[PDB]
Amino acid sequence: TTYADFIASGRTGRRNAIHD
Amino acid sequence: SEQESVKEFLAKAKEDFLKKWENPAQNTAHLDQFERIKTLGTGSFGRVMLVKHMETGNHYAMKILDKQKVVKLKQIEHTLNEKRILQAVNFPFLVKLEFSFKDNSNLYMVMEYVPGGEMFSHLRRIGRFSEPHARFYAAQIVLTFEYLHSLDLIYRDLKPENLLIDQQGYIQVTDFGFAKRVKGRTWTLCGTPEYLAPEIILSKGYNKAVDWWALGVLIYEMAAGYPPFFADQPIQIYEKIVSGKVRFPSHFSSDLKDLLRNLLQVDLTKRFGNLKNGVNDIKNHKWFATTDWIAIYQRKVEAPFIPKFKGPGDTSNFDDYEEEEIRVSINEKCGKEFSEF
Ligand SMILES: CC1(C)CCCN(c2ccc(O)c(C(=O)c3ccc(C(=O)N[C@@H]4CCCNC[C@H]4NC(=O)c4ccncc4)cc3)c2)C1
Repeated sequence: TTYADFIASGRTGRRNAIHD
Repeated sequence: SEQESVKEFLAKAKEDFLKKWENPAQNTAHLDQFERIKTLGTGSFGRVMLVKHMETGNHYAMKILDKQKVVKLKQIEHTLNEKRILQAVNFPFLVKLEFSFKDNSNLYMVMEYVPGGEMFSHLRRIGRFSEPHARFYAAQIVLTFEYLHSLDLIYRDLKPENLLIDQQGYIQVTDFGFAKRVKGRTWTLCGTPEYLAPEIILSKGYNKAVDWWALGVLIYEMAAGYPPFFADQPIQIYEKIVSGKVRFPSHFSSDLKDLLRNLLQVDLTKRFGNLKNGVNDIKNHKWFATTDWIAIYQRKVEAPFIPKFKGPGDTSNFDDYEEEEIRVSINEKCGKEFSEF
């Protein structure tokens, strides 16, 4: 399921912003 | 005449903001007036801590930024935007700045302590919000953006990590590091990958409409429990966004889906928020039909979630972070650069 894939991803923690 | 007294409220708010924007407050406290207790969060250049103002006994959150670190990463102009904008704004859903100052080493901003923790923390724990719950938060953000954009401000970092839940269950938007006062277009490649509008990824140069795209991302994320575009590496995420194929959970109502299809619209001539009727396209939308915009602004709607708060200065809605003794150098660093702070 999409939820299971999200939970197994490395993107469930706090997300930092980017800069060039 | 409904959207006539919004016009008038906002005209007076512009007048208030301009006075403070043109003549910003500086040096209204000192570090030694505050006892530091606990780190409530971090970022590249510093942290935000629970503090107690000792002359009043009031608690606040104090952002601390290391001047040399800000310069190393080429963020001088953004940190000056952050503080300048924040001292000038005043909306019920924007964290209030009480004091700001600097010393030899750091920049400091002392805001209202918002004890409920980040929406992020709660969103990940419950899994996902129901539509009425997400609607409640979403409307606060609709109004905040209406407020900011009328002052020519773009916020540019909408996400659960930045929405603090206060003692009545309402939102306080924090972290204005990427906020900017612009008329016309701007070009900085900044933001959080999952939330970036397609035009940012493509170096088009963009406007306040990227905030409306980000609203679409948030609503989805609150209602699904995950965002519409994720993958393990940012580049994979950009590929998904630029294509703009969104799939919705089978449980999203058809109204919600239609709202999102309009917010996550790669075509700027079709995207809600960006058209002839601007924000009313969102407010009069069917998914918001149960929403009483004035009652939201006034905080009279009962929140569907009030956080447990066991005393002032309690931090159990926030995570633990490694602490670090502040050190203030004997020599001034980066003085000319941050003179306006
Ligand atoms: C993306 C970059 C690496 C490069 C480009 C610009 N960047 C940037 C810009 C402006 C900045 O002020 C900073 C920071 O260094 C910084 C330093 C500290 C924080 C910080 O701890 N903020 C917390 C935690 C992150 C999630 N947002 C919520 C925020 N918490 C609160 O603001 C809060 C306020 C009141 N009560 C409770 C909490 C956030 C940002 C970083 C960083």
